[PDB]
Amino acid sequence: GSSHHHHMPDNTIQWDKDADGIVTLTMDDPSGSTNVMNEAYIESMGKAVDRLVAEKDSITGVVVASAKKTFFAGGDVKTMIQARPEDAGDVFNTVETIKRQLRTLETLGKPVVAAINGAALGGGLEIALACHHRIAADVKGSQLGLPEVTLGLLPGGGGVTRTVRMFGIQNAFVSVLAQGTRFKPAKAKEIGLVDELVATVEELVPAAKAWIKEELKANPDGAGVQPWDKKGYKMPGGTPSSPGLAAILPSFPSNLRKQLKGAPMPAPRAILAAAVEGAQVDFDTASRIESRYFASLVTGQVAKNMMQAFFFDLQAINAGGSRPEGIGKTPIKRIGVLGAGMMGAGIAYVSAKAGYEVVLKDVSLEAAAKGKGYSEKLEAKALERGRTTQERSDALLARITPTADAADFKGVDFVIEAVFENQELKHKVFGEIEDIVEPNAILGSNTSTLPITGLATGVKRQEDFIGIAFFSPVDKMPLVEIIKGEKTSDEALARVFDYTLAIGKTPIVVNDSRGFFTSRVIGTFVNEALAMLGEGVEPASIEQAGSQAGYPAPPLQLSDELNLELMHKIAVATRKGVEDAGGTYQPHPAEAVVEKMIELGRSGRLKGAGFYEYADGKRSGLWPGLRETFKSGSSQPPLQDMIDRMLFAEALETQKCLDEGVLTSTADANIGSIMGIGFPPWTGGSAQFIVGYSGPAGTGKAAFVARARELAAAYGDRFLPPESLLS
Amino acid sequence: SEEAFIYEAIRTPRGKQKNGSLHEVKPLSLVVGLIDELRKRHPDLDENLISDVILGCVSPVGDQGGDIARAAVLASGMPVTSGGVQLNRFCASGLEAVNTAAQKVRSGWDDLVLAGGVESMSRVPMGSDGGAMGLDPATNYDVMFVPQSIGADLIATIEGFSREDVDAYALRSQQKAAEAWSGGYFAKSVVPVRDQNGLLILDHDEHMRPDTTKEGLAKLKPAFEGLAALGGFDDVALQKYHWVEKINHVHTGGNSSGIVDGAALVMIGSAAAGKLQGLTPRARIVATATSGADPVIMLTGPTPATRKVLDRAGLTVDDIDLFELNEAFASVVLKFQKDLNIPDEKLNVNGGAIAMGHPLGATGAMILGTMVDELERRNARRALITLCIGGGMGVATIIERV
Amino acid sequence: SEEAFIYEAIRTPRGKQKNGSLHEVKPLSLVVGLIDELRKRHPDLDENLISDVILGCVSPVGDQGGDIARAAVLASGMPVTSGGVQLNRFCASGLEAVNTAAQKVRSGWDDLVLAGGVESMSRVPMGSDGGAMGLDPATNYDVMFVPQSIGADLIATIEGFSREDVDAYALRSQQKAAEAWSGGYFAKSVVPVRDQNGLLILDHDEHMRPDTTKEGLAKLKPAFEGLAALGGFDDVALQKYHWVEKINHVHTGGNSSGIVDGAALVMIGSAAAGKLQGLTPRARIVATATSGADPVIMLTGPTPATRKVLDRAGLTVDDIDLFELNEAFASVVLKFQKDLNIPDEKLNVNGGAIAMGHPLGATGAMILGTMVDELERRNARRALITLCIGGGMGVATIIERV
Ligand SMILES: CC(C)(COP(=O)(O)OP(=O)(O)OC[C@H]1O[C@@H](n2cnc3c(N)ncnc32)[C@H](O)[C@@H]1OP(=O)(O)O)[C@@H](O)C(=O)NCCC(=O)NCCS
Ligand SMILES: CC(C)(COP(=O)(O)OP(=O)(O)OC[C@H]1O[C@@H](n2cnc3c(N)ncnc32)[C@H](O)[C@@H]1OP(=O)(O)O)[C@@H](O)C(=O)NCCC(=O)NCCS
Repeated sequence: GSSHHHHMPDNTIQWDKDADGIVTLTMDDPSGSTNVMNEAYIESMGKAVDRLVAEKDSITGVVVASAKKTFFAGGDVKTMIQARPEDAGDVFNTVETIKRQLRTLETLGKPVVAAINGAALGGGLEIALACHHRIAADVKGSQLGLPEVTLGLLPGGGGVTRTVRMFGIQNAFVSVLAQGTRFKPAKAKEIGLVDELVATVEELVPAAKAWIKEELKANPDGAGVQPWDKKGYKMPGGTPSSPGLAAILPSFPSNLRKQLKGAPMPAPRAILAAAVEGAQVDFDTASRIESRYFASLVTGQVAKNMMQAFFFDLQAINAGGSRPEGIGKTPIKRIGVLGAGMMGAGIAYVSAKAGYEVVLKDVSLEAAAKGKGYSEKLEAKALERGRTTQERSDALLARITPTADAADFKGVDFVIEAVFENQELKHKVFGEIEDIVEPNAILGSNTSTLPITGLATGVKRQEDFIGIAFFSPVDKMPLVEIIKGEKTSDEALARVFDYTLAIGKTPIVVNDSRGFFTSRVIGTFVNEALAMLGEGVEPASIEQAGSQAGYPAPPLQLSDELNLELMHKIAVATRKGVEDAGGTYQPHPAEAVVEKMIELGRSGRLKGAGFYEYADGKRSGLWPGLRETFKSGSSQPPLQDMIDRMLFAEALETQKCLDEGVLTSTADANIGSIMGIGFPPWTGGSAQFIVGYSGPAGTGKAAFVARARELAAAYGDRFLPPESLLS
Repeated sequence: SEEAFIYEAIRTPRGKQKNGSLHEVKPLSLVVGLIDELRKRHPDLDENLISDVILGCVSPVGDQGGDIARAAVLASGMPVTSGGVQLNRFCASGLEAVNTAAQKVRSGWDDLVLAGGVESMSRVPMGSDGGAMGLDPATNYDVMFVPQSIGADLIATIEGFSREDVDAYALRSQQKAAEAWSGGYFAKSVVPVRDQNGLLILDHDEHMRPDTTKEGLAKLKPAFEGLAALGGFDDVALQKYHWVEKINHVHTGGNSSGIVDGAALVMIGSAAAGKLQGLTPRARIVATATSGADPVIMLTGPTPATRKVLDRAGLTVDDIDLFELNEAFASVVLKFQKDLNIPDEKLNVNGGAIAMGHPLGATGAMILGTMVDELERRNARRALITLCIGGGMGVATIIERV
Repeated sequence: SEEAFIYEAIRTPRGKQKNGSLHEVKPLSLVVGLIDELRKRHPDLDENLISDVILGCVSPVGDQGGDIARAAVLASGMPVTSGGVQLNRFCASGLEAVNTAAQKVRSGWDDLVLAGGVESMSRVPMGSDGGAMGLDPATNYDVMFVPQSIGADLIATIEGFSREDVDAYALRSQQKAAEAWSGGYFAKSVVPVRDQNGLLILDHDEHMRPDTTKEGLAKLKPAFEGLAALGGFDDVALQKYHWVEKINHVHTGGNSSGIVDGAALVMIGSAAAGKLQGLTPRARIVATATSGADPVIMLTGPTPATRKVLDRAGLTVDDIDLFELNEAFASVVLKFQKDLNIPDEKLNVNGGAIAMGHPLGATGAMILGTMVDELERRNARRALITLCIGGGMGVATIIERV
């Protein structure tokens, strides 16, 4: 009814008591290489906590260590994703039991030291936060934080309640909880997550026992007592009833709604609510409030979407799901880059930053120096003044050898072209070193719209030609869209798949088709907004609908960076592509809006005038002439219809890519839309959106096709669901 | 059934927030001072007939906590059977106390009731009582809390009221309030505050700046620019009002209501209680109404509340001689005027809170008695009093001169 | 004119102060939980007809500040035209909200009004709002402030109620409350409090001690002996009551009301609004009255307030079937019974605050709905509800079953 056990699993904790009376709980989950907060942990920790209370007369200190390479990494994702609202009681009881074990360990009357050897993430850090002293090994790769918000969850194992007690409402929320930021051992010591650092892992447990022997002699009265358990505790920054905090407290939910732009992501709201409500009551009552908010997220649909995408889908991508099965790992010596643009020169950055000895060449040495100049004044001018290992930029800069046409790319096993999107130019560019590089070399292409099959005809070894599409900026964008040509071998796809992982990026495999996946799907999002402007919808509403939907940038603003003249070139090329195939072309209503804007000379940010005004490299407000040009205000649909029209357009089109064979898995559709198209993370991807849709029609796939037919009956037959959805 | 009449309506002068004359006077004394004045006007008044004392107060904490209405009954030596109750409907608390008192009389279960308000903002600052709509993140996030000043700038942004438009009304309020004091319009209803020795503390509305010029108002800075930027409340308001691109911040310290101290008191009773106490009725409460509108802009409550009380009384906008809307912000009055198409000559004819200040809990009762005097001074019949309320509420009252 | 009828009357269970189940629930949630329950009973109810939400609250500060009634309207998704106002007449705030709502209906200017109260004493302790009657020395010295507990012992001293006499009533309250729960008297009106996930938080009045014995009550210590000695409040009370030699301190934790959390809500409207919304009237508000008595003993207000509402309705003590006086202290009920000579069988028939607790702002509305159920359960007609108030006030209400 009220214990350390949840109502026959394997034991995951090893007991060890020395002659001094110090107990060392070594966490070592046998089924797995990492300690996970699963059912085996709950029963094992329950037994160990019961034993700490039973032997409390012969125990003087506790040391919580780990036997894995890391410390402890979160909870069992496969169980939490199955939690339905009917299981709210079981979820509540489980996290109550976990916290009750930590609370007993915390109020044991004895100092408990956490020996953090590796990464302590999620529930792992919560276990260390229940201790009284935390020692971390200062080694790179040991992250510390509470990343539950990234999965649509909250730190429901005391993470919210304890960090707020340690740092206050504002500091714990902004720096730790709201974003789930991860810290290095030296950085966590700076803020105060861990208390002291050791050089090596071998000196961790002996230092933990040394601190207990010193804490018992120096501070015997306050031994094993947390600050919030002592009489006279004052929360940093005050309580909600303090006049200083209560003056700025009304701005906390408004600034959160400002950062989220009104997107329907419930986790940060629940974190802030639980943190402030917990700050008004005692610790145990605060812990219980945290449990009810946690149960509210896990049983919700948004947390299921993000766990599906940011855990299961992303793990399947890195597991080689789309990698050709049974292909060996071929080596890689030198890399040849042909591009000095914002995206071309950035490709040479991520490759040289991993040790590859790349050779950049872009026409004469003037553009090549400008291409190499993109890494210059940025490889260390805005990077050396950073965190750690700024004196190792030599191996990351001496590798890249920028030259011009004088160099013939001698002994290069990988070519990544990144010039202007021109067919005839791309043919002869690769033909300059077709027989000069290594006999077995990849011929990549960073194309966005041109079919990769036709580009392969410009080289003899077409089996090694393949599309390798990056995203600007290459140093900050993690998605790489690999486009498979008609004659692209699986060995080439495997070599490019392994390259993207060594870079640190996330690959997706795409078959050669019109617009591929990212460009084709993002076009329907932009086209839907332009169509609404032509219908008479206020431009301010269209931008707000895009922001509140979850997109990182509103669509009309995005239509200025993606130049309207470049959008018109895609429209005329798709027309000539389907008419020369025999069929008839049906223009999208967004085309007439584009043709009007280019007629007024407002082509976008490049010229300095588009849907917004621009002056001195800064974006101003919307152009006042839009309201009279497109009769803004004559059409006032519901804001949720504007949001759904933009979300369903990308949802129906990503389904067609799966039907047409452009994508081979919904994991590519979900991760590809999140990391390349800017699809809202709370949806879990453009494919997860159809199975996790929720609205006035209901929830699931049946409610999606019902809402789709409702949008189709009011905004055009393009919103009719495909036959693959079985309507 | 039984009609409700106003027999007396008095108030104190309004002392300003910074270096104010009333800062040394505790809020209870302001109410007791008005009770003593009501005793001077009717010494033969049998105070045992008074069954209730209803005071509105927006920050009922500290000096204003613990049911200050009951504290005023006991401190003033009123009979122990005179009740005493504090209420809070934000900025309309003063008028809500009047309406409740009139409705208690109209039910026949109460004969003679004292109603009013009190607010010492220099001693008990606004927001001292807390609240969930602002301090509780779950409800703040759900209701989309936006301060009243941000909603006032959004009203000017939506309706197209420029900085010069709101500063123009602000100048007019200073002028009409200055002409009202010079003409002796307020000599009979403003009761000078005195100390326990009888020495004068304050006898005039010291927040007024009678020498205000249109050029001097244009030199003032928008007092709510940093509130909207650092608080992100502009982004919140524009998520609800998505068709508005940017909020034009036009309200400053010269076109917004003043933060002042003050109290007001009205005496309401049935016709039977008036003749039994020898009291002559000054005006009759025609009808009261409570409505509301969107809480994000918060300040558009008076419009549906005014229409409802007009329908209850079976009247139109043309049937009312004087309109009195509290001048919380300039754009609120300009928007209320545009909503119902009211001539500028019959709207806040003696100036309002922009010049004389806005003592939250007392303002509703102050402007009510202000209209009682103007109906008798002009020999007009009907007047409508309404105020904008936090959370998007609205309260309106129609009175008829007797 | 228009009669006022009670259509619904619900309340939450009362959670105790120490290790209470409702300590984790903010006061706003208790009111929203009752609003949601009223929605379940009438899904076709047009909430736009609701013109007011009147909640009594004695400590309107922190979680209960900023007009919590309006916060409940917005947080529960009620229409923005539904008003929202907080009032404070101390311990009678819950019943005063009901009376005001009934009087608003009886004036014809309001059709359907929601009335109730809310008090989370475990989160917002009594006296957190301050007040002049206690914290201002001039008025404390003049009014001769004496805490309510000292006045309760003085009532037992004057009337000769012994320690065994008050402990006898305390035992009876535990018994009648235990029999009321076991008999299912409260199953239809006590709405269990649940969290946002639907999990149960509290479904019963956890302050009750059903296994109370007369021997166990005699073992308790007078909880107000140190208050009277260190505070000198006994000397103050005996200066006003000079013929009393010494105050007999008889009230302890077993014969005084409990400090608990809770909320209550009642729906009042005219007969026209009931037929228009398909609502069946449960009882009719016959008459309301507000009186008072000496504020030093403070707790003798119910007697003149009860006589006044009996004269207003033209009735006698014999015309009422059920008397419900809040059990603030045992001697208050014994004194009220001796004043009007009421049989013990018809006085607080289902137990009271001594067993189930006394949530200040909500108690008046809780015991009102308690009497609505007993009138329909017993098929009786009339019931009288009254409470003792701080400052010596008194409020009484008579209801008739329909
Ligand atoms: C608008 C507000 C912030 C101004 O506060 P403030 O800065 O203390 O106001 P002050 O008038 O004392 O100062 C403002 C400046 O404008 C000037 N000013 C104000 N009115 C002026 C006038 N008519 N002519 C010339 N100057 C004027 C002042 O002299 C001052 O300039 P200074 O500082 O150089 O002397 C404040 O009055 C307010 O918030 N209003 C209340 C509105 C409200 O929220 N009420 C309802 C609460 S529920
Ligand atoms: C009287 C009062 C001071 C008691 O507070 P308290 O000491 O916290 O009350 P508790 O009942 O928790 O504790 C009192 C003791 O009596 C015991 N007790 C109470 N009722 C009992 C019963 N029926 N049978 C047996 N023991 C009982 C308790 O168990 C406790 O003994 P313990 O401490 O050994 O456990 C408090 O209830 C009070 O002030 N009442 C409110 C009255 C009031 O002022 N209200 C209006 C405000 S405007």
